[PDB]
Amino acid sequence: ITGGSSAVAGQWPWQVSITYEGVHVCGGSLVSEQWVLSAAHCFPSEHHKEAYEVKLGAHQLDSYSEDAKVSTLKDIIPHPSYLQEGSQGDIALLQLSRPITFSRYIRPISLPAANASFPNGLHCTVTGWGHVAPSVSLLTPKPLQQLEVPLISRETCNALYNIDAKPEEPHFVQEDMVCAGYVEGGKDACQGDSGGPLSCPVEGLWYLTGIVSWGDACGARNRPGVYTLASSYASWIQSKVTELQLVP
Ligand SMILES: [Cl-]
Ligand SMILES: [Cl-]
Repeated sequence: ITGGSSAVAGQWPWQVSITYEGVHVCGGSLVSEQWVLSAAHCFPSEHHKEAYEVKLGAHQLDSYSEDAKVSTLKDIIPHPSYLQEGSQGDIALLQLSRPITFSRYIRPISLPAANASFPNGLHCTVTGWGHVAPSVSLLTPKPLQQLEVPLISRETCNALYNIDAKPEEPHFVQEDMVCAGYVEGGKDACQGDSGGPLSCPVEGLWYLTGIVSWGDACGARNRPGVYTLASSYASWIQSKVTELQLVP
């Protein structure tokens, strides 16, 4: 996250770190005792499931915390519609090897209904442990970063992405996507933040409005972060979670 601030410990208790071979690659969101939502682009099919970990209840990644917990994965389920980079369906369900126990530091985020609408301009928050500036990693001990971002329609977002666009870097905000951020530079998600939550405040609660789909723009002008709408996958998520629910 560039142009944001350090969160306080436990402020975003659904935020997880996803590692591959011990290295943080993406964010994710805890949504139940055994499920994490992240982005499909974070999980190429050639990668081995057993090489991933999920770190929950963390604030400073490099600091020891008795409140943090680390898990492996039993399954990685990208949405079947996801094809190449940039395609619709950039969302994945990650099944933890064992269910975790909720705590004040480890809590699920509420999922929006299929028909839940979040209005243009709503001030949501994106969080993550990604770069704090282009090509510049968050320094040890790596406190979780947060940034307030107003929602931007996919239509406005597409027109912005077309300003000084390059054929070598194609972008299209799909029908299952929304944007959030600023027309001017300096405040957005960066490499390492993708897969993480866009958390929106509605009627006293917080909802997982979006999952960072394209978050590598890192504060470039006319490049607000692109997010997969969780509402577009409410039906699929409920189907998977219900069929695969564990014994209590
Ligand atoms: Cl569950
Ligand atoms: Cl459009």
